[PDB]
Amino acid sequence: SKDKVTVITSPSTEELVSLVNSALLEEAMLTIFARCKVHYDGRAKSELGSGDRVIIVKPDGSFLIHQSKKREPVNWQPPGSRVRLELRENPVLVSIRRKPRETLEVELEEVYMVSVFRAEDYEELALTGSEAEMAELIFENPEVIEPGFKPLFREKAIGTGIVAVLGRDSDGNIVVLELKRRRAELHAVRQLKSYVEILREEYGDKVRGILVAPSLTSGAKRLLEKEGLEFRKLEPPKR
Amino acid sequence: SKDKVTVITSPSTEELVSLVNSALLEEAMLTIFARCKVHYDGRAKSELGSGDRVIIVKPDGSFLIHQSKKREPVNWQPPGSRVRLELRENPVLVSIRRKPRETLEVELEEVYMVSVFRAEDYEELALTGSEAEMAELIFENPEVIEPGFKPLFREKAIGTGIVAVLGRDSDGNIVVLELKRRRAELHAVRQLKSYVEILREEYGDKVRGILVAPSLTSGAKRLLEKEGLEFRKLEPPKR
DNA sequence: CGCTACATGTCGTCC
DNA sequence: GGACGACGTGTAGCG
Ligand SMILES: [Mg+2]
Ligand SMILES: [Mg+2]
Repeated sequence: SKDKVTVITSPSTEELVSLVNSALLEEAMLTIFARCKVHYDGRAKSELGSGDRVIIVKPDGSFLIHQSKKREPVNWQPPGSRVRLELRENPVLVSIRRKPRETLEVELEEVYMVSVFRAEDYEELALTGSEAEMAELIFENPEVIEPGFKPLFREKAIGTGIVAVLGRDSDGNIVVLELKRRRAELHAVRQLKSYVEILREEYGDKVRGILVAPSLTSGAKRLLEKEGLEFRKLEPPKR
Repeated sequence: SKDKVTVITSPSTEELVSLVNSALLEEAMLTIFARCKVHYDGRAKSELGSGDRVIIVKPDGSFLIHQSKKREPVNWQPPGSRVRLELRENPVLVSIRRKPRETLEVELEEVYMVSVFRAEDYEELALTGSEAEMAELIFENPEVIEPGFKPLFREKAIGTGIVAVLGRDSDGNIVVLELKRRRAELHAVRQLKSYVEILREEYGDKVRGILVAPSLTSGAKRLLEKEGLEFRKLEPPKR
């Protein structure tokens, strides 16, 4: 219980209980390979029949159950959940959330492996190429939109909704920008169109809105044009 | 190598290589506990400094790096990535993706554990309480909306966008339904408003929009009412 | 394929 | 905690 890893293949019940309870107490990552059934009831409800999966319980209460395919866990519980090991006909991992109230139950039919990983990580992800950096680029360099553009507000609450960037053009009109870091879609335009209408109701048909994205879908283009909105091609920047 | 699980702690390089290789060849699950750095370049770009993480490679190319917090992996590749282990100053897990071009590099500074899990699973998640089931309820029992409501289409592409349920009321108006399995937000009302307008272009004032959800956010109700759109409380059914 | 919209979305960020 | 919208979103499902 100093070693980063403690692992037992084909553990007995006592061994399982010992390692599971150590993981929670030491606040380390618990990892288990097991044949299991999963029961979930919560926001939604689901059953998963008997099969082999990887189970992870993070010290912050995150609970993940992974099949041999996809990116997503087949079942999970978010940070803050409370997990208890519980003995029955078979051992059962039980994770509870109260807000909203959700129960995840993992019945462990055969545990092939259980492990405790006392992980030491002080580092945080450093990410670039986001929408937030698109905004920064525009405020530092407003001409990537158009000559004379004057960015004024970032994330301005208008009446209903929140606008990515609000500014004025060389004609003095109010300008709404809707930024997308990737190819913009129908819902991008609906967002932009929604902000613009609300603002037009105040400042007149004067108000411009501009979709700022590396590209558009066919449908985005269509709706953008039918509503008299504009498109400025812009790539999300990378430090 | 007929055991369901193979585990090596503090492996040698050749031990590391052997198990990774075997994992990929056997369509097994690879799990690694390691101190590592992560370099990602793709749709966006990111850097993660030295820290302990759980690393998972699924047979379908899904690649997950997990820290001891949250529910999301800090770095990943989705199914379809091709992974390989390169011997550099340290071993490096690579994982290239095509369309779009993405590379994920995991530098293994110290591998505390490597494991091969030959997982056997034929079962698919059975979930209830979804939006699809709201839809099915509404076709089985249209009076949950209102009497004389006749549903016609589900997931119907109109010109721009795809409508959840489309039908008529007993007064001969066209009805758009927008469904949400959870509390409805501004996004939903924007969808609904958008569909109603497009439909009004063909059929004129004879279109009704209805938001169907268990409840609304403040802004949603604000926008709903402003636009003369309706609301019917409905909870997603659980079998 | 490209487009669209759901999701037990999750997560940040303001209030 | 509710509201609001981003995310390297993932993922289905249909043209
Ligand atoms: Mg926005
Ligand atoms: Mg919809």
